[PDB]
Amino acid sequence: TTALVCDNGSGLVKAGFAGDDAPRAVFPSIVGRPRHQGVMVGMGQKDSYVGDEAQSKRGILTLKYPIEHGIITNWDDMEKIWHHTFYNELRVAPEEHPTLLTEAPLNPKANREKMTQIMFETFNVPAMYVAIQAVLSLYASGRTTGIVLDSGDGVTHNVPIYEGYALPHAIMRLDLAGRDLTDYLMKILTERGYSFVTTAEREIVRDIKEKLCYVALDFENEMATAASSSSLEKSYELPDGQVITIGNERFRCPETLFQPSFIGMESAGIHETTYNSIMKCDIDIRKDLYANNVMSGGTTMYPGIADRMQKEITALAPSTMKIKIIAPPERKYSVWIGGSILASLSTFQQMWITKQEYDEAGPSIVHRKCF
Amino acid sequence: KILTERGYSFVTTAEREIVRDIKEKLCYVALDFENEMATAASSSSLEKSYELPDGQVITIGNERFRCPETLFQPSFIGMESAGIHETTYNSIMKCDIDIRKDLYANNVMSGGTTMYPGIADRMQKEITALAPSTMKIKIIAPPERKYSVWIGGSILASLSTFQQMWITKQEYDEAGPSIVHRKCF
Amino acid sequence: TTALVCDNGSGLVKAGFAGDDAPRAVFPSIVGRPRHQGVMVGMGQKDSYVGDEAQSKRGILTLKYPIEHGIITNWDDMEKIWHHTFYNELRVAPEEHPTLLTEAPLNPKANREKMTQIMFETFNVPAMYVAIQAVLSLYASGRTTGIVLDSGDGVTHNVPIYEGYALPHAIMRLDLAGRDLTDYLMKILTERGYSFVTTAEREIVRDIKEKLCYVALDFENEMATAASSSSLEKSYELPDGQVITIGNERFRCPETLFQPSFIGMESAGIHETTYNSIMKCDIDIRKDLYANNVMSGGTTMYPGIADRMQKEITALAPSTMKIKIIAPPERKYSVWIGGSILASLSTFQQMWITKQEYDEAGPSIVHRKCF
Amino acid sequence: LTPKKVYKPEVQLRRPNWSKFVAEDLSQDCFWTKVKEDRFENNELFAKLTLAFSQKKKVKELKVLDSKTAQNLSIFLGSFRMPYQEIKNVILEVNEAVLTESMIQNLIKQMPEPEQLKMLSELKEEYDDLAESEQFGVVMGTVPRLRPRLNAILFKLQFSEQVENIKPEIVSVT
Amino acid sequence: AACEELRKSENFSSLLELTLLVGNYMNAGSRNAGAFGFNISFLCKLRDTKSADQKMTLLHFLAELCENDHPEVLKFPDELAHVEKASRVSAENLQKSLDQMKKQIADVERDVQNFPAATDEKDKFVEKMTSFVKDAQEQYNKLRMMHSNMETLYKELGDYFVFDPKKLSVEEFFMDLHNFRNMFLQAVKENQKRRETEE
Ligand SMILES: Nc1ncnc2c1ncn2[C@@H]1O[C@H](COP(=O)(O)OP(=O)(O)O)[C@@H](O)[C@H]1O
Ligand SMILES: Nc1ncnc2c1ncn2[C@@H]1O[C@H](COP(=O)(O)OP(=O)(O)O)[C@@H](O)[C@H]1O
Ligand SMILES: [Mg+2]
Ligand SMILES: [Mg+2]
Repeated sequence: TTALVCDNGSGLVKAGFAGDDAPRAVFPSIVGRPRHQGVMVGMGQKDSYVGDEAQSKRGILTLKYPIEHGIITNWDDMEKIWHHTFYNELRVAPEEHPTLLTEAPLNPKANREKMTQIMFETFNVPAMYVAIQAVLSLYASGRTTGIVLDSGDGVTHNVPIYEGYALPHAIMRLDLAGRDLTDYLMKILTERGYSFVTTAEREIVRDIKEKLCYVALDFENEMATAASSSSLEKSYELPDGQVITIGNERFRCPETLFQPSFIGMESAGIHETTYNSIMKCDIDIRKDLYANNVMSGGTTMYPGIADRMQKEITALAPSTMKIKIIAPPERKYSVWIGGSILASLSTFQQMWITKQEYDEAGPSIVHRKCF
Repeated sequence: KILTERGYSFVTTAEREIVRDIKEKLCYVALDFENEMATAASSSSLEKSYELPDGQVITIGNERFRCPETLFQPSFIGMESAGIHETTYNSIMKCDIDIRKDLYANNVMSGGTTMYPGIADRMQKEITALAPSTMKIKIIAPPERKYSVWIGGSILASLSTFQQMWITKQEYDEAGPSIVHRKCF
Repeated sequence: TTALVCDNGSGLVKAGFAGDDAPRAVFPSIVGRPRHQGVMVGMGQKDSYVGDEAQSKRGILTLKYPIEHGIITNWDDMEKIWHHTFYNELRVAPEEHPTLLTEAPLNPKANREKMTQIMFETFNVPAMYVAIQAVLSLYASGRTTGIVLDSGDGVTHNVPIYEGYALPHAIMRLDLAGRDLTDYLMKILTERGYSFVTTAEREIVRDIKEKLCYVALDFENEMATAASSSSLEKSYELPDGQVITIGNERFRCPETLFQPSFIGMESAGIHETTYNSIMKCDIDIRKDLYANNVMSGGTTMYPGIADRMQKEITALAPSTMKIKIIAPPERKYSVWIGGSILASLSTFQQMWITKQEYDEAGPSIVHRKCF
Repeated sequence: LTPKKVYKPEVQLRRPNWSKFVAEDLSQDCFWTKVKEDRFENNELFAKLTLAFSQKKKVKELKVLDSKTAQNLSIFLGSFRMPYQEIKNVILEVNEAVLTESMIQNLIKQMPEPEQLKMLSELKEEYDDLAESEQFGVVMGTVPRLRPRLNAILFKLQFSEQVENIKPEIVSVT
Repeated sequence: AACEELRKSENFSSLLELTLLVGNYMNAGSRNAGAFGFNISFLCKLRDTKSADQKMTLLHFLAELCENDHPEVLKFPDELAHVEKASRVSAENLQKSLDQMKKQIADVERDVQNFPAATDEKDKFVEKMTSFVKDAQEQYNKLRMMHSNMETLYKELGDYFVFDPKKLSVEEFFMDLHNFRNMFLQAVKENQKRRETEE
């Protein structure tokens, strides 16, 4: 039987089959509800719109994210996301197809418990697995050793692996990713005059961030360049036809990833997080983590981030070590591609959490069987 | 008020039907008000004649397009409100920002007061001047728009799904004459 | 040299000297223009009337508000407001008196640019400063810590401050205040047969809202009581002599402050805004913020709002917290009173933005110097 | 072609910073090759271009109090703006309508030492010449035995708030 | 229509010589000393060049100089008529739409030829759809000849203005020239107001 990989990220659900190269169904994880009064009777008036339909009719909908910082808050909304991504996107029956899910490290355990219980009682499977995203990213990079910075839409985590042995005391989680960048861009877009308050306008500011934003190599020189001349300014067309023009806010929005104190967080940026995750490891393997800095996630999809990361780690590391940022062009879907490796591996077939094991051991086998 | 400029007096309620017939038959909406006023002031080409039921003949000039200009300019009759094109633009701009591209393509006009044969091009010019230039300004003005509201009632009363939304005698006798607020819009 | 405090609110300009308890010149910010054909020659027929004169002759005037939601749109009309509030009300020369101004948080920066430019070029003061209204309200309360909900005619903002240290990532702005309540009362007065469409009638509906309206402690029990018996109904005399009588619209008008979905806004009420601004803060200051809910602004001048605010915050907070809504009786002018504090402090004298610093650095020092 | 006139003004002038076009980028039939702007040259124009486009007394003598005590008192006195003997009377009368928790808690926190308050009480004859923070310490220094009296003032003003907190908790359990 | 309208040039000659002579004296000793020319879209920023007393601008000083010395340069912005109606872009995807039109008509014309005989009297496919392809190929060749006339007139203006088809953003070219028209009318009216105030 062919398997399913369903990366339930905070922003974008990426679901599809096993053995494929690209994910079949990429759609954002929002649940929309109508907030006005319907006057036309009938017309297929649904009480809820899930996914890209909620992207389409978004001017009359309140959009709720079921996932915040890797932790599923609303569980009926997550059931609606899973029902949509099984029955509408893929059009599959989960009773005859295995499923691998991805999970951030340092997650609360009851999230995994309710994920296992919904996947075994509501959408009950022959088998399923819950894995760590950084192991799948290092699978898709094609190497055995390396440190992975995975930054989705809620969770930025650094996990180092040497020779297939992960070090659990060096795992570093930071709750700063693209949704906080979207909220900070909504905060700083009001400086120029453009106001975005609703949940519908969050998608517009997210589209502005996806199309126009980039990581600056030097923040002070780019701020002096944007203050001096209007060469870095770019224009964008809104859905109502109005045209906006933004300047330094193209690079101030991803600069929260290297300076969290803009949004009031005490913790350091991603480069010192990666450097402290390197320095928490044992002393022999650090050189083998210095040359294999694998990036993944959509938030590392800016076209300035690899050279900035190389500059900051080269500033932090000793000078006699080679810093090599592994940045593949397909790093956005890469965790899914790692699942398409790991579902296809012949040695993984004994590592399924079967239904008989769940019915024997309760919902307690998921802690001792997984990581 | 303005037909007393040329020597024709209409003060009774019987005469309001005659002035309403003059407004229904001869009046039209100018595309540009200043150019049409200069054209009517220059040459006697826009002047038309109407026959009163006693047998007298009246002749009117610029009053064919000064009477429906008050819809696009309420300050003729002393009102602080803006015109119908700016009211339509403000009702579009009060909506959410995602849906406006549909609404600029779907201006729907109804009622007999939009039955003048110059109103759609003037409305398109005013909304096209107000909207940004990347928007397709479409105005749907069917020729049967005088009774179309009634036709929409004949749409709604013949619907199979409208059979559950009636306010019956028993619900009226239960809740008094106050259930029509909670049941309807 | 005696300083000046000029709170340019959205609805009412409050200007006066420093060192004084009560504001000297409180007048609404409207610019009137005649819309009818003047037939009597001579007689001093001005083309514009500013302030209380525009209130006096309002039957033959179109009244324009130059400020909408804290953002000054018409700037020549705002120059007429400032020329009237300096030369006619206060009767002062602006070039020999410093003038602090107030500003809503999360304002567009070009408003501050043009405000600084007109305050340094047209009415060329020796020095000025632009501050935040909620810090002035926490000055006038007498305390140091606390969260301030300032609700004027355009802007309702929540700002938390602990020990003189604000948290700018928890400042929450909502564009729902007394002009939206006046327009909602103009919408719901048409149910009883009374029509109010012009801008002259908006002053009458605003006066009805100021005299008769109040905040219900519970909305549903008050609605059932007003639906049952006509005991809550009150009468009011129009200037033409007609007597109106209103029932539940006394408490349906400020209930939009606790339920914004009456006017089609997606965001939550002011109590949920205060609770989310408290929960956005750090944890160890939160017990100090629950006990110091300071309210200011005229929109918090209803005679039911402190008990409703205490009930809603105590419903939202955990039960072992002492909720204390600080509602002084002089909270309508209290922001100005805080300006009378801050202009009179001895340590504030080094914090003026001078004329020479403006001429050195352009109109760009107001972002770097102010908060 | 010829190069342009390299002017050397005496005074450095404010300028617009455009992106210029050099003579390498000029074409044969461009506008800038046919520019004859030296007919517009005038020394009065350059003269007009050169001409156009070129009490408080706040120190305070602090005889007894230090710098930090005098600063934080006058901040709170500017925050409160009552006359000093009126503050003395409301403390002595215990006027519970006027008195609050945050008024009293700011008073205790910014209160000076009793040795400083006794030293301010020894110089009551020079009351008008003292600072505004030092004027408040004279009037607060009019009551002696500072730390026993102020704690008795503290408990009495807290007693009404303590009774209004403790008593509805007991009734809710009962 | 706009390619047929665009046949005229020059107009602005006199103010650009006056601005460059004044501006080279201001930029002397800087990077921009001895500039042979400057951008026409930079003319909005003449108002940003303020004086020492910040009462008149360089836009106000050039308007006051033209009011005193040469009272014929001030009739320039009334000549600018089609400057406001020159701010748009419509190119590129017309070729991709017509190639999609040519592909889809040939897909229809292939399947009309490959259809079998009509077995029912209600099957009115064959009569009307052959008339559709006769209508569509007539309408596409009207579009293809007009697009070739569009491409020839665009190539004729390429020889006329001696430019290769790369230069675009003409909407930012003429918005600044239209804004300079409104700024110069404001500066003349402010200088006439300042002269009437001093009287
Ligand atoms: N090309 C891009 N440039 C910048 N940011 C991007 C780009 N593509 C995606 N993003 C950001 O990354 C996020 C998607 O990353 P992903 O790992 O797919 O999130 P999730 O899996 O949690 O939905 C989006 O929220 C978006 O804000
Ligand atoms: N007694 C009252 N009850 C309710 N609302 C009031 C009352 N008095 C004034 N208001 C409202 O307060 C507004 C004035 O607030 P203002 O002091 O101008 O705040 P800001 O300066 O922040 O705009 C008016 O628009 C009015 O609607
Ligand atoms: Mg992910
Ligand atoms: Mg205010």
